[PDB]
Amino acid sequence: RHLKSGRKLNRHSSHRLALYRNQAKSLLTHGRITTTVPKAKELRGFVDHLIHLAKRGDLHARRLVLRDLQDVKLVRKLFDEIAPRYRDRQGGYTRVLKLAERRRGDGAPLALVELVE
Amino acid sequence: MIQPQTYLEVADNTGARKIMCIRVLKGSNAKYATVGDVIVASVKEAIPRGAVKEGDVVKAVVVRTKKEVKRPDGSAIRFDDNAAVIINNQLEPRGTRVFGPVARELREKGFMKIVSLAPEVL
Amino acid sequence: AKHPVPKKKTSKARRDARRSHHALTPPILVPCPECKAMKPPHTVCPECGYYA
Amino acid sequence: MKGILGVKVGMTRIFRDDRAVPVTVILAGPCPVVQRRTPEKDGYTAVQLGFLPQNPKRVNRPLKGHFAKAGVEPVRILREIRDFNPEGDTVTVEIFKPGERVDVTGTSKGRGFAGVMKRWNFAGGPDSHGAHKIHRHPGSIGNRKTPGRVYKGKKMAGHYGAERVTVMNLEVVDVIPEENLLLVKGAVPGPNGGLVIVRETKKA
Amino acid sequence: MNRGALIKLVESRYVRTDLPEFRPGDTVRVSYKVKEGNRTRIQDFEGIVIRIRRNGFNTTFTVRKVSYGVGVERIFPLHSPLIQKIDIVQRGRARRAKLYFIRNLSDREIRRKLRADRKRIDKDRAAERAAKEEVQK
RNA sequence: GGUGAAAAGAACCCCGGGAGGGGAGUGAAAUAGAGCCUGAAACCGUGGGCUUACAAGCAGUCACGGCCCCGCAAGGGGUUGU
RNA sequence: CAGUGGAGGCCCGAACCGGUGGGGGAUGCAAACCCCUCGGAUGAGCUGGGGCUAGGAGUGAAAAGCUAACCGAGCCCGGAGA
RNA sequence: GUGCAAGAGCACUCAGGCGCGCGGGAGAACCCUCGCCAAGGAACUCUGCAAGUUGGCCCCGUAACUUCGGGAGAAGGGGUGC
RNA sequence: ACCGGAGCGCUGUCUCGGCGAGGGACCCGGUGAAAUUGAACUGGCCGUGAAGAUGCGGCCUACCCGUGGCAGGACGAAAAGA
RNA sequence: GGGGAGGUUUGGCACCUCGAUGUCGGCUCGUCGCAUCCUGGGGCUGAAGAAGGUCCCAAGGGUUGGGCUGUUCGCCCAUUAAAGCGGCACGCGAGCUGGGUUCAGAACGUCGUGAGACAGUUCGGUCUCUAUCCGCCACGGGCGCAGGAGGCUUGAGGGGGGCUCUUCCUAGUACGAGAGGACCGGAAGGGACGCACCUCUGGUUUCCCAGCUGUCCCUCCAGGGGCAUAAGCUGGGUAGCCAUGUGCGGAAGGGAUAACCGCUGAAAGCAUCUAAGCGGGAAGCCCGCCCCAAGAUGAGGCCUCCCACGGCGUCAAGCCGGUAAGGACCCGGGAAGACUACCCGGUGGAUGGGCCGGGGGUGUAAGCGCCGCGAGGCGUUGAGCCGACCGGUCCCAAUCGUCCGAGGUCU
Ligand SMILES: [Mg+2]
Ligand SMILES: [Mg+2]
Ligand SMILES: [Mg+2]
Ligand SMILES: [Mg+2]
Ligand SMILES: [Mg+2]
Ligand SMILES: [Mg+2]
Ligand SMILES: [Mg+2]
Ligand SMILES: [Mg+2]
Ligand SMILES: [Mg+2]
Ligand SMILES: [Mg+2]
Ligand SMILES: [Mg+2]
Ligand SMILES: [Mg+2]
Ligand SMILES: [Mg+2]
Ligand SMILES: [Mg+2]
Ligand SMILES: [Mg+2]
Ligand SMILES: [Mg+2]
Ligand SMILES: [Mg+2]
Ligand SMILES: [Mg+2]
Ligand SMILES: [Mg+2]
Ligand SMILES: [Mg+2]
Ligand SMILES: [Mg+2]
Ligand SMILES: [Mg+2]
Ligand SMILES: [Mg+2]
Ligand SMILES: [Mg+2]
Ligand SMILES: [Mg+2]
Ligand SMILES: [Mg+2]
Ligand SMILES: [Mg+2]
Ligand SMILES: [Mg+2]
Ligand SMILES: [Mg+2]
Ligand SMILES: [Mg+2]
Ligand SMILES: [Mg+2]
Ligand SMILES: [Mg+2]
Ligand SMILES: [Mg+2]
Ligand SMILES: [Mg+2]
Ligand SMILES: [Mg+2]
Ligand SMILES: [Mg+2]
Ligand SMILES: [Mg+2]
Ligand SMILES: [Mg+2]
Ligand SMILES: [Mg+2]
Ligand SMILES: [Mg+2]
Ligand SMILES: [Mg+2]
Ligand SMILES: [Mg+2]
Ligand SMILES: [Mg+2]
Ligand SMILES: [Mg+2]
Ligand SMILES: [Mg+2]
Ligand SMILES: [Mg+2]
Ligand SMILES: [Mg+2]
Ligand SMILES: [Mg+2]
Ligand SMILES: [Mg+2]
Ligand SMILES: [Mg+2]
Ligand SMILES: [Mg+2]
Ligand SMILES: [Mg+2]
Ligand SMILES: [Mg+2]
Ligand SMILES: [Mg+2]
Ligand SMILES: [Mg+2]
Ligand SMILES: [Mg+2]
Ligand SMILES: [Mg+2]
Ligand SMILES: [Mg+2]
Ligand SMILES: [Mg+2]
Ligand SMILES: [Mg+2]
Ligand SMILES: [Mg+2]
Ligand SMILES: [Mg+2]
Ligand SMILES: [Mg+2]
Ligand SMILES: [Mg+2]
Ligand SMILES: [Mg+2]
Ligand SMILES: [Mg+2]
Ligand SMILES: [Mg+2]
Ligand SMILES: [Mg+2]
Ligand SMILES: [Mg+2]
Ligand SMILES: [Mg+2]
Ligand SMILES: [Mg+2]
Ligand SMILES: [Mg+2]
Ligand SMILES: [Mg+2]
Ligand SMILES: [Mg+2]
Ligand SMILES: [Mg+2]
Ligand SMILES: [Mg+2]
Ligand SMILES: [Mg+2]
Ligand SMILES: [Mg+2]
Ligand SMILES: [Mg+2]
Ligand SMILES: [Mg+2]
Ligand SMILES: [Mg+2]
Ligand SMILES: [Mg+2]
Ligand SMILES: [Mg+2]
Ligand SMILES: [Mg+2]
Ligand SMILES: [Mg+2]
Ligand SMILES: [Mg+2]
Ligand SMILES: [Mg+2]
Ligand SMILES: [Mg+2]
Ligand SMILES: [Mg+2]
Ligand SMILES: [Mg+2]
Ligand SMILES: [Mg+2]
Ligand SMILES: [Mg+2]
Ligand SMILES: [Mg+2]
Ligand SMILES: [Mg+2]
Ligand SMILES: [Mg+2]
Ligand SMILES: [Mg+2]
Ligand SMILES: [Mg+2]
Ligand SMILES: [Mg+2]
Ligand SMILES: [Mg+2]
Ligand SMILES: [Mg+2]
Ligand SMILES: [Mg+2]
Ligand SMILES: [Mg+2]
Ligand SMILES: [Mg+2]
Ligand SMILES: [Mg+2]
Ligand SMILES: [Mg+2]
Ligand SMILES: [Mg+2]
Ligand SMILES: [Mg+2]
Ligand SMILES: [Mg+2]
Ligand SMILES: [Mg+2]
Ligand SMILES: [Mg+2]
Ligand SMILES: [Mg+2]
Ligand SMILES: [Mg+2]
Repeated sequence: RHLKSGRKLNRHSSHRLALYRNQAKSLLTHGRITTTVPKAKELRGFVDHLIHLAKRGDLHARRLVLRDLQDVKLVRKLFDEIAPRYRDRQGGYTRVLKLAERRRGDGAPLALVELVE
Repeated sequence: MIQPQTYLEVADNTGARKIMCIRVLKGSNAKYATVGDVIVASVKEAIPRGAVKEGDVVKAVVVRTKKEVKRPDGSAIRFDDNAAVIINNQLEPRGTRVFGPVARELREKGFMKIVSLAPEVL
Repeated sequence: AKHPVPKKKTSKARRDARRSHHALTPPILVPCPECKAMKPPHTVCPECGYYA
Repeated sequence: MKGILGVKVGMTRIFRDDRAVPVTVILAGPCPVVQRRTPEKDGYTAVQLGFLPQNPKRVNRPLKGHFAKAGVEPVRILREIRDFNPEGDTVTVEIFKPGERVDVTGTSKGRGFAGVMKRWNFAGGPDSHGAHKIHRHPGSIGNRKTPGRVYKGKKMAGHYGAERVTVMNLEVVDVIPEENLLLVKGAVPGPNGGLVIVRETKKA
Repeated sequence: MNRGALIKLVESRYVRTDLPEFRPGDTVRVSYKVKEGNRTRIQDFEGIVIRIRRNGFNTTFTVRKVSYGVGVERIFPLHSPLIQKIDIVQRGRARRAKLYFIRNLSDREIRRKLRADRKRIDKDRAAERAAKEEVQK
């Protein structure tokens, strides 16, 4: 209802955003991250924009991406190592595949987020 | 949309300064009255020795409203206050020389008098 | 403990009946390309990994 | 008894002589008649127009043996338009001259489990003075020992909208035979991209 | 069909292209086709544009002036067969898209708030009086 | 409150992290295996027989009929369609 | 008159004391709570510790209020199987 | 600690300490706590209940009445940043 | 923070509702209550009956089982009517 | 003076209910009756016309907003077509309310020596999260429908809707001394209500964009983050959802009738609408329009697609298997949605996510340069950022696969 819109959320906004943010910091720091499918299917398109944003170079975009990740060094790494690999590729900088094991005694389904390669 | 407890600015010189609506004289229960609609009102304040006294129950006609009027031509008009001109029971304006704009709607409703005196029909 | 309450002990019958839609259905498994292993489709499943 | 299938494409307004007109645009692609229903074989008379162009692949059905049985490039949908038998092999906007009045059928947007307030424009409680847990409630639903039951049809909340809605008698404005468009008086059910069917009214 | 919107846009030939760009927060005189008794004058209307409301076709705008000590706003369809021609008549430093805020200031403070867009003025009197000569020879 | 005559209180192997079990073993008996004699009823379950998705109900009773079961048959038992 | 002075069951307002209005809670977080609001806040003030007063009795700025979560006469055991 | 006229107030924050011992999804009605709303502006209603408006400091200014202290923060205004 | 009447300001109190946020409700995994309960195979109407019927009569209707919802009945629960 | 109907008043009786059937008024939601307030149809009129009066027929729909009182009721204001009356436990407190009344506090009048008392007043005064069955709203699972399957449908039976005013032409004509002022037929514009809808207008739009305060941080400046809600505040806002906004609806028409008006016509030479027979005649009845609908077990119809036996039962019903058409799973999703269901897509693919373009919002980013002691200003610049919409593009993900599904009984 009125869902006639688009894009999900559990947690509240101050929190929801912080979530995405941290989930990226991790993904960029760890290249691979396990997390619940929804949590993931969402975080997916968040990094893409930050990857594609690093595919550019101007400090505007550095500073821009600096907004969501707060760690200079990790953005350094974002622009210096991570972005290159993704030239000539347009979108899809990221993958998620669902794992077959559920979390225990909360029975959450899981899945995999991956810096695509 | 003018309605029952609403105050209207008085647009003529009948010596009334404000009437509040009292009843709108569309059908047997119209929810609101707009430009070119005649309502019953009560004079809530009235210039010293006018024709009309505070407390006089009167007929008047909505010449300007604060809620925009749509025109079939697809445009709209809105004024910074609500205003009416007190008119006769037979429907002629009780004052003379009304002032401040007015809606063309007034014309098509049979109120030429007022629009004639109107210093600018918008 | 209050306002609305059950008017009669529901019966073994009536009870078990409501229960009729309770039974679960078994998982959906499929063999993988890799092992003879069994997977929920569209998953990955350990001891088998994956390509690409 | 004209009729053609279409899709609510969208709406805007356009200017006639010298006033704005709220119009909704139906695209009513050339509907291939696909069967006809006689008073003899069927017992009633009408005509089965198809609509969207279909992949001969997904038509793997026994559906092929219908389109085939009338040599019609497979469509996506096809509804009958009762009591109206045309000619040629397809019906097109051309059945409609501007100024003809039509009834468009559509499928109302779906509001899901609806409040009695939204479903019936019910009053509901007072935002203020009294209680606070009946704000949007229907309130009383009955009497006492007699009847001692609720009437069928009682307005109550629940799944509302997303249903067959016919809005009678809109005016056809300029029909664009070119791009297959059909212009109307706006008030036509369902969302954009929905199947709809237009017909001659009942004015006289 | 995947056109969807392109088809709405086709529905538009009613597009007019003669009227000039005008930013909100600067005065315009719009000459409007008016039905008087049963004739057609062209009532003018000259105020600050308060709100352009983009939607391509059926984008619209409003202008607000004080007719006889009373304020007035008029809403205009930007492509109305009823606008004769819209005479621009002053360019202003808006600093903000929708600017109804001016409603409760209405006076001189408006003036101190809506300076003249010197930039865009320079643009016009330039490439206008400057394209006058390119027409001649 | 109550294993058993006696602790003979179940070595040892097997599945399990354990619990608990399956074998092996003791005992006259282990559904006497350790809050363990006997072990009723409510109550929960597994298997089987008859039965039930156009039907109206203090749930039974009377009749006929079908099915299943015990008996060679005459008979009886279970079920329940009308 | 000005200065100085720094009174007050004085004013505004936290702590602290309290419970005005509304909402919430009503098998509650809670056998009296929560939120917003509100009253006092140098006084007839609030408060720790040590003491004394009790059942037709005490205590009571007085409501028959309080006297160990129900007080127009406490709780317990007894007369009592009134 | 910093800021706000002041402060044990308020916002953020050291030190220190916590995320309140069920989670995961979805994004219906309805309930709770909260935000905003065209025109109107008490017509609501037992009652403006509730919400809202107002709000600190600085200057201007301030009525009946009075027990001469009051009424007074009357009212109504203007200023406030860099 | 007494109770009544009036006005100004302001407002979702109302005309007359709409959208949005979150905590529940809903769905999946863990844990898992309660009052109540003659037994139940528990429909509508008009009768009737201890004078207000799912349970008598007559007629009408009605495939089996649930889930989210609403409160008209079960003279619903509660308390051996104040 | 007389006879009745009703069961809305005041009562009488004391029959169920004192191991409890919560009371007045309001709100919310109504639904029935007709003894009709309006609108429709008519008879008489002391009916010229217009307006009325009285009676008949007719529930289809409608039946306003305020002032005062807890009030119902009533008076009053302003309207209206009209502001109908009753039933439903004086309908409705496991729906709200709690102003009224009948707990404890307090006071006045009053009675009583008194304690206290008073259908006398007056101020205060705890209204209980969880629905088992029936009923109701909505939504599924099962099986059924004598072959299986895909699609399209008939409409038995239900349901929704049903109001009404004003001005104009007819015509200032009929009627009337005048004042007044029609039938009939036609047009236009409204009120309220209903269903859809977002183009417009107007809302919201919780992070789409901007600005601003305090503070704490990154990194000193710049620049930026957290927090000040569960958005810190403010200005503004797409899609979606919406009304204040937009469209449409009430019919027309056919049929049968009510009161009533008649044609012909006896009985009863005439007379009569009637007893045989026939015509007209209502906003009402049946149709018609809209929606549901074959569990219509009385399970309908059409078009189409798939099709014998491979082994036991001696005729007979079956039983077990791999299959057919076809279907299901699982997945990507959806103006579809509580769940389920529904619908689309699943690499032969644009379904979602990105990326791109557009639409749209904000309103000139940063950095650098330039002017100014400075706060700032100006240029680069309609820049920068940029959800949802209209598209595009296989970059990512819908991988791969599994299961089920007839072999069609008898005259
Ligand atoms: Mg989407
Ligand atoms: Mg003039
Ligand atoms: Mg003039
Ligand atoms: Mg002049
Ligand atoms: Mg059982
Ligand atoms: Mg398909
Ligand atoms: Mg309301
Ligand atoms: Mg309450
Ligand atoms: Mg409650
Ligand atoms: Mg009944
Ligand atoms: Mg726009
Ligand atoms: Mg031992
Ligand atoms: Mg062992
Ligand atoms: Mg050994
Ligand atoms: Mg361990
Ligand atoms: Mg052990
Ligand atoms: Mg033995
Ligand atoms: Mg034994
Ligand atoms: Mg043991
Ligand atoms: Mg034991
Ligand atoms: Mg036993
Ligand atoms: Mg057997
Ligand atoms: Mg049967
Ligand atoms: Mg047997
Ligand atoms: Mg002092
Ligand atoms: Mg003091
Ligand atoms: Mg004080
Ligand atoms: Mg203290
Ligand atoms: Mg106290
Ligand atoms: Mg109190
Ligand atoms: Mg409660
Ligand atoms: Mg002391
Ligand atoms: Mg005592
Ligand atoms: Mg005791
Ligand atoms: Mg004795
Ligand atoms: Mg906890
Ligand atoms: Mg605002
Ligand atoms: Mg408002
Ligand atoms: Mg406003
Ligand atoms: Mg406003
Ligand atoms: Mg009102
Ligand atoms: Mg009152
Ligand atoms: Mg208040
Ligand atoms: Mg304020
Ligand atoms: Mg005062
Ligand atoms: Mg400062
Ligand atoms: Mg008793
Ligand atoms: Mg009475
Ligand atoms: Mg007796
Ligand atoms: Mg009882
Ligand atoms: Mg009871
Ligand atoms: Mg009761
Ligand atoms: Mg009572
Ligand atoms: Mg008459
Ligand atoms: Mg007459
Ligand atoms: Mg007459
Ligand atoms: Mg009659
Ligand atoms: Mg009658
Ligand atoms: Mg009726
Ligand atoms: Mg009625
Ligand atoms: Mg009705
Ligand atoms: Mg009142
Ligand atoms: Mg009275
Ligand atoms: Mg009634
Ligand atoms: Mg009652
Ligand atoms: Mg009740
Ligand atoms: Mg009540
Ligand atoms: Mg009371
Ligand atoms: Mg109260
Ligand atoms: Mg009172
Ligand atoms: Mg009292
Ligand atoms: Mg009392
Ligand atoms: Mg008495
Ligand atoms: Mg009182
Ligand atoms: Mg009080
Ligand atoms: Mg109550
Ligand atoms: Mg209360
Ligand atoms: Mg609750
Ligand atoms: Mg009806
Ligand atoms: Mg009709
Ligand atoms: Mg004339
Ligand atoms: Mg005359
Ligand atoms: Mg809009
Ligand atoms: Mg706005
Ligand atoms: Mg929007
Ligand atoms: Mg932002
Ligand atoms: Mg800095
Ligand atoms: Mg800089
Ligand atoms: Mg931080
Ligand atoms: Mg922090
Ligand atoms: Mg904002
Ligand atoms: Mg509306
Ligand atoms: Mg004769
Ligand atoms: Mg005759
Ligand atoms: Mg039947
Ligand atoms: Mg074959
Ligand atoms: Mg063969
Ligand atoms: Mg195959
Ligand atoms: Mg196949
Ligand atoms: Mg499928
Ligand atoms: Mg395929
Ligand atoms: Mg391809
Ligand atoms: Mg795409
Ligand atoms: Mg610039
Ligand atoms: Mg600049
Ligand atoms: Mg810049
Ligand atoms: Mg440089
Ligand atoms: Mg831009
Ligand atoms: Mg860009
Ligand atoms: Mg490509
Ligand atoms: Mg392609
Ligand atoms: Mg099989």
